[PDB]
Parts: sequence; structure tokens; C-alpha cells
Amino acid sequence: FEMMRLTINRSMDPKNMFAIWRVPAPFKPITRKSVGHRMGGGKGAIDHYV
Amino acid sequence: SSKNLGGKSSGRRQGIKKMEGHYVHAGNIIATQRHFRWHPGAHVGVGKNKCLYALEEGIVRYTKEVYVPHPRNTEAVDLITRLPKGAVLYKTFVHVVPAKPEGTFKLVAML
RNA sequence: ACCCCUAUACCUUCUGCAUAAUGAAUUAACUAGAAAUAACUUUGCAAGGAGAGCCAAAGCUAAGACCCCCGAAACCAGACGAGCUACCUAAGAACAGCUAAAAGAGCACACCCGUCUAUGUAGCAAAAUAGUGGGAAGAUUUAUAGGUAGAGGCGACAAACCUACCGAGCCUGGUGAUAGCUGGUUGUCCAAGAUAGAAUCUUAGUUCAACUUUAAAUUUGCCCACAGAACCAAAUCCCCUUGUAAAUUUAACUGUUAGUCCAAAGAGGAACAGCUCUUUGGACACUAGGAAAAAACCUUGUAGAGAGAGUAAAAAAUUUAACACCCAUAGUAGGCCUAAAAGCAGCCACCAAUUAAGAAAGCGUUCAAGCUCAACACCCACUACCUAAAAAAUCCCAAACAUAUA
RNA sequence: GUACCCUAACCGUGCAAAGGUAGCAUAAUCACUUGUUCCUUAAAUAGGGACCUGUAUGAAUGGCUCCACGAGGGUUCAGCUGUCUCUUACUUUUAACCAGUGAAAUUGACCUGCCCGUGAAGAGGCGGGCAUAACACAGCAAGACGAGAAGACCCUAUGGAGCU
RNA sequence: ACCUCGGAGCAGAACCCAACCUCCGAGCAGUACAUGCUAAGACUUCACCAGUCAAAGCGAACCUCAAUUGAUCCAAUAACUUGACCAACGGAACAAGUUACCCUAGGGAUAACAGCGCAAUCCUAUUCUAGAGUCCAUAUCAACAAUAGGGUUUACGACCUCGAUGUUGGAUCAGGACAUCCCGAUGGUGCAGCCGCUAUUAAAGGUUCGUUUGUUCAACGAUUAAAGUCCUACGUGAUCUGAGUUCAGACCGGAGUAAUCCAGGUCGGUUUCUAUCUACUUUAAAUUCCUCCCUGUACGAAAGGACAAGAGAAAUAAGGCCUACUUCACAAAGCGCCUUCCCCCGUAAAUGAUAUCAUCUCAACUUAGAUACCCACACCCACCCAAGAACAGGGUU
Ligand SMILES: C[NH+](C)c1cc(NC(=O)CNC(C)(C)C)c(O)c2c1C[C@H]1C[C@H]3[C@H]([NH+](C)C)C(O)=C(C(N)=O)C(=O)[C@@]3(O)C(O)=C1C2=O
Ligand SMILES: [Mg+2]
Ligand SMILES: [Mg+2]
Ligand SMILES: [Mg+2]
Ligand SMILES: [Mg+2]
Ligand SMILES: [Mg+2]
Ligand SMILES: [Mg+2]
Ligand SMILES: [Mg+2]
Ligand SMILES: [Mg+2]
Ligand SMILES: [Mg+2]
Ligand SMILES: [Mg+2]
Ligand SMILES: [Mg+2]
Ligand SMILES: [Mg+2]
Ligand SMILES: [Mg+2]
Ligand SMILES: [Mg+2]
Ligand SMILES: [Mg+2]
Ligand SMILES: [Mg+2]
Ligand SMILES: [Mg+2]
Ligand SMILES: [Mg+2]
Ligand SMILES: [Mg+2]
Ligand SMILES: [Mg+2]
Ligand SMILES: [Mg+2]
Ligand SMILES: [Mg+2]
Ligand SMILES: [Mg+2]
Ligand SMILES: [Mg+2]
Ligand SMILES: [Mg+2]
Ligand SMILES: [Mg+2]
Ligand SMILES: [Mg+2]
Ligand SMILES: [Mg+2]
Ligand SMILES: [Mg+2]
Ligand SMILES: [Mg+2]
Ligand SMILES: [Mg+2]
Ligand SMILES: [Mg+2]
Ligand SMILES: [Mg+2]
Ligand SMILES: [Mg+2]
Ligand SMILES: [Mg+2]
Ligand SMILES: [Mg+2]
Ligand SMILES: [Mg+2]
Ligand SMILES: [Mg+2]
Ligand SMILES: [Mg+2]
Ligand SMILES: [Mg+2]
Ligand SMILES: [Mg+2]
Ligand SMILES: [Mg+2]
Ligand SMILES: [Mg+2]
Ligand SMILES: [Mg+2]
Repeated sequence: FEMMRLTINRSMDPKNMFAIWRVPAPFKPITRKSVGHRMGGGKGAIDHYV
Repeated sequence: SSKNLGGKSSGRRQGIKKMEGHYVHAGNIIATQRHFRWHPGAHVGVGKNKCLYALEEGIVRYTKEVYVPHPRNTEAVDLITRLPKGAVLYKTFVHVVPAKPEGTFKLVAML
């Protein structure tokens, strides 16, 4: 999202161009377990959103 | 970790025990249900766990009928009296069509 | 005879072994399924049968036919052991020479021990040899007898030593201890035969179910037509026909209940794993052909002989980047801002002369100045395929071949 | 909390039976750790001296010095030397050949090759290629997951035992 | 951490369906007092036990809730009835630690090393062009992100092996990859020269000695042309070592009532093998540094300061020999002496079409661009040897 926003905001002409998202903000949560953890022991904590 | 506990209960084995057209004797349980999915109709009684059993001996038929609750059933009457005009509720009902007559008159004496 | 072609010993264990997992040199001999309750079969007699006792609403009597071998560490009882060693008792013995002459003193033999090294490791030796060392008149060393014994002794505690495996000696007995664990389990031939699950000091086991096997009795069993199964996708349930021949019940038991990949729907993990967990379905643990070798992918199953035939599955194809030429004065250093910002720092407008040039699309200048594009003319004509990598460790890996009618 | 950092002679508060005293101190000492500084060496995670709530030192769980002593552990001057740079020569034993006597562990069967691939995942034996008359003697130790000891670690067992 | 019971998802539509999977709860409360008796037919948590609904009838009247729970024996009671956080919840009536002093039966059904799978982590290359670099993306570095590759780390998995696959560093011997540390060739530069930085090609040859530490590493000293990165069962213990690490002894600090323990420190501590099979046991072209001159030349304002060509001197490596030296002595050796010879491909240019210019050309085309050793062969009884384990070989005029 930052790549899209920065590239389009830099390259666009704000006097004759306009841009909108057709994709919502990151909402689906992705969880990661601790580094080096063995298999099992519950589901990992929420890391980020996509 | 895994701080979720419980949720180990088995399946209740509920649902339909007698489908369409099945010959059913008196007192046979037709359906077992946790909520009112199928309603009792003609010659079908309901037991306090909301089970459905046959009151007569015959053939099980599932129909779809209009729903008029008892005027003392407060929440159902509230839903009725908040429904818009021109609309009617429909529910699935279970009936037993009795196959045999109640009895016969036959000759026993020649007095 | 070899040379050609085919061909990954056996047993056990396992999801799966050519496995570089187990066992086996070989020969001969020895070496491992014992029985009840019932059931079934065949007789005898029969509302009774049996040579007392017992059973009997067709039973009773008799026979047949069914249940292995080896192995612990252990525990207890009674003996035998202190000729080794631990400590003790009785009475003995040895300790050269030198320092100083007193010493649990020093050097140093005999003697006692065993620090370090090397050799040895089925040895000379079930702890040795060689050198090097600690002590060597003392808490020393040692010969002889005797004592203390295992629920114990003895110990300058190393949980050491008690007749060469002492965290509890050895022998005999109980004893053919026990082993949900490993190993093994011996003629021939045929047939049926593959894994829902629940409990459990249970997950290396067992019991019940499920599946499987046999023998009986009976009538429906699989495939399924329409109608039908709830509010908050693939399908399934139910099911008459029809295609078929199996199903249920009764009797009697074992064994399997430590599971692998592939396709699909998901869950956990990294939208990792030849990962783990469920579900549907295949195949494998059974044969054969193919994908190189090959478990699980594809083809195909019911058995034999043939020097016959038709087939199934079955052999990877691809090779990519040329792009113009010629030209350019000028209203103006458009206005504002700034030291200047001149088409090109930032703003407003974007008109307008020449035939034809944006109040300038890139560069370039502190700013300037400069050079390219868009524009005239010029002319054959914009010629326009719209695409894109490379690495590892013994030695590349069939040989090869674009062109003779499917 | 209090004297620029640090640190509190000091003040306040709470608990305990008492709140670690003297001494020593980076230790034969949890982590920090190769603590900081000086000596020693050309060069020091070593050794010695010093500082140090040692945030887990410490007083017969004995604390700290000290004389002798130690096959105890560590450092070092000087010398010595095949320890090494860097190995060489000789003798004896061993060795190898002739003669006599004559074991053991091991051993499914073997007519017992190399490369790459495959596969119960590390092939002499399977696939594709390569190599290839037969047979002794000496040597080597890369492989035969070489031999030995039903793994000395780990787990399991409604298996044991010793100790508290 | 959990162990029993229930609801929702996973499991969308008959039933069922797991995970140390994702969430929510339960171990009651309230009413009644016919919450009496009895009895067809059914359901069923995949077994059993347990659990669930109920027509009719007698007698009266005219239960809510989702789980809300515990078997048998036995105990209390005259009887009816009532007894566990038996929560390890199908429950043994009542039993903890520790073991490195340990033992047994097994397990690669299960961990540690090694192999394998995977690549999260680690490493590399490209793509994009923000940004840094006075200006300038692309001399050099590089954000967000994308694509692809490697199998050196730490994991993760539990597939071979527990009727043994012995282990960290070191010695010895090294085989291989190139992602090159040096030497070679080339392109770019913010390359004047010397030095550099970056990229392409190149694996023939090379890649030091020491102090501390058991160390791999790391720091430091002194050099060198350089002191490469890896893989090879973290190559290599039937070739060696045993400092470390994880047996039995002991100490310190801490923990524990104690036995004992510490993924803490410290001192000590047995490394067996006679080779059966495979494999192998003599394959002659060497690299590098330094000195001189070129030359104080090119270049540069100066300071600084080359590349070619050529000459010499070494060092190592390979092969060999004893004249002298030295260990020594009919000889074997080094510390001594002698000899050692080809290229190597990145690219830079000329002519010239497709495309009548140009263009180094996956256009046709032009240029930069080995020899040596060995080689004959029943004299052989025997002797000698500079030949040799035996055998073989050479000499015996
Ligand atoms: C080889 N040594 C260092 C050793 C090591 C271990 N531990 C290991 O296996 C550790 N190895 C690792 C590092 C984990 C790979 C060990 O476990 C052992 C031993 C030694 C043996 C000695 C045994 C001895 N016998 C069998 C030769 C013996 O007679 C006695 C005795 N004193 O009587 C023993 O103590 C002995 O049986 C023994 O205990 C040993 C080990 O257990
Ligand atoms: Mg559930
Ligand atoms: Mg369940
Ligand atoms: Mg296995
Ligand atoms: Mg096979
Ligand atoms: Mg083999
Ligand atoms: Mg084995
Ligand atoms: Mg085998
Ligand atoms: Mg085994
Ligand atoms: Mg017992
Ligand atoms: Mg005696
Ligand atoms: Mg004395
Ligand atoms: Mg003395
Ligand atoms: Mg002791
Ligand atoms: Mg002890
Ligand atoms: Mg037995
Ligand atoms: Mg059959
Ligand atoms: Mg259990
Ligand atoms: Mg078991
Ligand atoms: Mg699997
Ligand atoms: Mg002494
Ligand atoms: Mg002999
Ligand atoms: Mg292989
Ligand atoms: Mg040999
Ligand atoms: Mg074993
Ligand atoms: Mg058990
Ligand atoms: Mg049931
Ligand atoms: Mg009634
Ligand atoms: Mg339990
Ligand atoms: Mg239970
Ligand atoms: Mg100990
Ligand atoms: Mg054992
Ligand atoms: Mg591993
Ligand atoms: Mg910039
Ligand atoms: Mg598994
Ligand atoms: Mg093993
Ligand atoms: Mg074996
Ligand atoms: Mg072995
Ligand atoms: Mg390269
Ligand atoms: Mg290794
Ligand atoms: Mg070896
Ligand atoms: Mg031991
Ligand atoms: Mg010692
Ligand atoms: Mg050895
Ligand atoms: Mg062999």
C-alpha cells in the first residue's frame, strides 16, 4: 500500500489527475508463532493485517 | 498455551428419524430437534425436549402451513403484531395420515 | 560350459526393507498348541435318557473336534564363605650405608606402594613389562594362628572392601518366579479375508462395538422415480420402478484395533516439509504392463499349457530486442516574486508575426548562453517481430537423427 | 529523596528474631566476564599487584595471614636438549624368505568394479553409461553404514533396585 | 498447560467427524408439592453402563432452564432415604521425592551427532527508479517492493540407524565448486600518474609464522603477491591426539528438610582390532617476488610517479646427485649442489548486407587468436651387485 501510494502520489499530476483505491484497508489478520517454536501449543499471536 | 477449553461434546444425533411416506406406528418418534425446526401438525405430538412423535398410526407427510401462534405466546405475538400488513408467516409442519379405521362393528350374537 | 535376453537372497520387523535394519559358516541330531463352558457333526434311546448322584416344555447319553517355546534385572528361606581383602587379637620377624646423632627428620639399599610416560590390549599378565617416581625407625612392612557374615560385618566415607562383574556375597531351594517387551514357532493343496469408534494408571495392552470367518433359518438387500428434510458449494438423506443376487436374523469364535501416499474440501505451521490433524474417494500393504530405476501415479485384475492373434497405458516441446532524416527566425529578459531568476526555482495567463515553431516537452546553465523534440518544407516511410537470465561442490551423461505417403 | 555525574554523613517510611560484623575480595565462585588499572611478553581469554553491595563472600558450613611440607593445580628466570624448524644415519626387536609346530575374533550365499541417477531418503548387486584374460606376493586404510559388546546418552514399561 | 459436561465454527444441505484448533459457558438457581402410580410405542452421543420422549389407563385438577453432574462395594437409618473438587470426573479404600552408584526388557514406534525433506531464518543475482552521490537514479551506494536461485547458519519434521552410524577442535593427507584472496586478460570510472572502486573472463599455480584461549572463532605482534569462501558423515580416530564436552572422586556459589541437583565454575579420570573383499600403491611443458636499467621517462601545477622490452638475483614446488661442507664414512642423507620448456578468449578493431549511410557478424567474412622417456632377450647351476621383502633385474671375458 505504501509502494502504491508513494509512487502514484509522486508521479501523478494533482491538477489534472485523481486517484482512488478500489481495495479496502488491511483487515484480514495474519498470525505468527514465536521464532524457533516447536509444532503445537496453540495458535500464534496476531502479527499483521492484509 | 492454548487457553481454549471445552468444546469436546459429541454430536446429539438429532434430526429426522422418519421421512416422507414411512409407515409409522403410534408413539414412534418422528424428529428430534434442539429448536423448533419442524412443527407438530395433525396427529403429531410434541415432547418437552421439543421432540416429535406420532399420536396415531399412519403415513408421515411434511407440509408448509401458515403460522398463527397462541395469543398468550408473548414474543411470537409481538413478532406478529410488528409484521407488516399483507405478510403471513409459514412454517414446516409434520402430519400423520391415519391408515386404519378406529374400529369395526361386527356380529357377535343372534339374540 | 560361458558369451545373448530376463531377474533388487531368505526370515523376522514394518506405513514401507535389495536394504548399509534383525538372525544365520555349514552338516547331523534334538528343539515349540496342553483344556473347559458351550455350540456343531455322527450314533443309541426317546417324554425320557444315563451302569444311583444329573439334566429334561426333544431331551439325554457317547464320541469327535480348540487353546506354544526360550529369556530378565529382581524377592524370600536355609546353608557355605575373613587361606583375597577391611579392621582386630595372641605371639614373632625385617629395616645396609651417609647427614645428625632428638625427630610419625633428610639422602638412600633391601622392602612397601603405584605418580607420569611408552609398550601390551584373546597380552607374559581376567591389570603385566620397562624407565620414571612416593615412602623406607614408623600412624611402617611382613610370615603364623584365631575373630567379626549378608535384614549383616568392617571402613583414617572411596556408599570403599567382604575368594578376579558387592548401591548389597555366593550356593541350593521356592522356580518351569514374572515379563502388556524382543526372539522363535517344523508336511502338502485349495478357499473366504484390510482396517467407523468408545472406555481404560490408557494410548507398546485389553474389553465392547465395527470389519472379517464358518454353519443354519428366512425374505428381501444393493442401484434408485416423482414428491419431501429451517429459520437464522460439490453433494447427502428418503425412495417406487428397473438392473441384479444378495441381505437380515440365529449359533460359534478368533484376529485386525502403533497406517502410507495420491486427488478433493478444510484446520495447524511459513498459502514449508517425504510435516501434523479430520472428511470424501482411490491405490498400497496381491498379480502383471508402463512413467528410467520405482509403494501409493497410469493401464489391467480370477489364476494352467501354446514357438498364435487384437489391444490398453505408454517417447516433451520451445530460441527472444536495428530505427527515421532535415530543420528552426521572432512580438519578449510575457507579467509577479526575487540579486537575477530569461521556455525551463515557484505562481497567473497561454495570446500572437512570418510559410512554419509550445509564452516550451526534455537537457543545460548562479542567472545567462547553448542542444534536442514537437512545426515548415522534404519525401519511398516510418520498414516497426512488442519480446527477456545465471550459479556447488567425485565424472557431461544413452548413441543419434530436421525431408520416403498413419 | 538530599552535597554538579557517582555517591549519600542525612531525612522519612515499612517489616523482621536479627538485619552480614571484623576480615578478605572478579575467588577452585551463578551470568555479566576476556570487570578497570599496573607489572610480565614483540604480541597475554594466562600469571602476579591494586580497586570492588561479593545485586549469590564471610567468621569451628570456620574467616584472614603465616613457617615448613606436597608424584596436588597454575605461572616463570636461566640452562638443557630431535619437542620443533626438519629430519637423517646405525644397531637390536619386529619384519620378509626357507624349515618344524600351529590359534582367534569373523563368516546368508557370492562368479565380490567406476561415474551419475534412483531407492527405507549415503548402492559391488536397481536404471543409464563406462570399464573388464586369469591368478599369486608385499603395502595401505578411503568404503564394506568394517569386527567386538541384544547403546554407557534419550524414551517407554501399571519392570527392578539403592538412598532420603 | 490440560483431564468431566454443554453451545457455535471447523463440519454450508440426514447423521457422524480430529488437533496442546478458534470462541463462549457449566459443577446452579427459581417455581411446585399428584415434582403421584402405571403403561403401548420409540430415540440414543457411534459398544456397554448411563441417558431421553411418550399415547392410553388409575387417581387428581378443571415445571422453567443448556450443561448444572459420580457406578459398584461399603457406611448411616426402624423404614423411606442419604453419602466423595472419588475434578486423574467409567472412580485402585488408603502410597512422595531422588539416583551421575545404578540394573533389566525393548525402541530409530522416540530425542542427541550425522544423512534426508523444507527454506521461515541466512546468502546471492536480477527487475523498478524513490533517495544519497555539488548537478547526475544506474562511477559507487541504495528504501519500499517484485522475480529467480543456493543449501554454508539457527531452527522445523521425525524418514534410515538405539543386537552402536564413536564426538568438538588439532595433526597427517587432502578431493572438489567458484560466489576469485593473490598472479593473468578485459570493460567503466567522480580512471591525469601511483593507488583505488566496480564489473566480465579465468580454478593451471599459490594462499605465512607466532602470544592468550581446549576452541572453531576472536583480539594482538611480525610479515607477504595473497594470508579466499565453502562442501566433502560440521572430509579424514580399523591413521594419531584427548585440552574440551555429558560416567564413577571432590570443592566453591546457589536450590532443596534430606537424598540429591544446577542447560554454572574448578582439579582428576582405560581411545581395542593379526585386513577377508572393493579401491589404490612411479601419469618428463613450474609459478611468484625482488633488484637494475627503461627513468625521475610517460603523466602531473607541484608533490609524486609508471606500463611495455630486456638483464640479473632469489624463494618455493617437482625431479635428481654426492665434488666439497655437514650428520657421517666401501654407503645412506641435508643443512649442500644441479636442472625445470606451450597457450588459454574477456574483448578490441577492418571490410560489409538485411536497413544502397552506418554496423566487430548467433550475416556471409578479415586480424589480434609439441617434443622428450621407454623399445633386443629360454647363458643361468652357481657367485657378485650401485638390483631387490619373495619374485624380478644387471654383471660373471
Ligand atoms: C569411555 N569412558 C570415558 C566412559 C564414558 C561413558 N559415557 C559416555 O558414553 C559418554 N560419551 C559421549 C560423550 C556421550 C559420546 C561411560 O558411561 C563410561 C565410561 C567408562 C566405562 C568404564 C567401565 C569399566 N569397564 C567396562 C572397562 C569398569 O570396569 C568400571 C569399573 N570402575 O569397574 C566402570 O566404571 C565402567 O563400567 C563404566 O562405568 C564406564 C562408563 O559407564
Ligand atoms: Mg463441538
Ligand atoms: Mg468428539
Ligand atoms: Mg520404521
Ligand atoms: Mg524395493
Ligand atoms: Mg552389501
Ligand atoms: Mg544395526
Ligand atoms: Mg542385512
Ligand atoms: Mg531393532
Ligand atoms: Mg514386584
Ligand atoms: Mg586373615
Ligand atoms: Mg623419615
Ligand atoms: Mg625419604
Ligand atoms: Mg563421600
Ligand atoms: Mg558418591
Ligand atoms: Mg516366560
Ligand atoms: Mg482368494
Ligand atoms: Mg487407562
Ligand atoms: Mg502395553
Ligand atoms: Mg505423513
Ligand atoms: Mg605425602
Ligand atoms: Mg612358516
Ligand atoms: Mg548413490
Ligand atoms: Mg592384498
Ligand atoms: Mg537394546
Ligand atoms: Mg501402561
Ligand atoms: Mg446406540
Ligand atoms: Mg395420559
Ligand atoms: Mg483417570
Ligand atoms: Mg477417565
Ligand atoms: Mg559426582
Ligand atoms: Mg540395557
Ligand atoms: Mg537431525
Ligand atoms: Mg538526487
Ligand atoms: Mg507420522
Ligand atoms: Mg542408534
Ligand atoms: Mg549389526
Ligand atoms: Mg560396528
Ligand atoms: Mg567467475
Ligand atoms: Mg567430522
Ligand atoms: Mg574410519
Ligand atoms: Mg558407569
Ligand atoms: Mg594426576
Ligand atoms: Mg586405535
Ligand atoms: Mg567387496
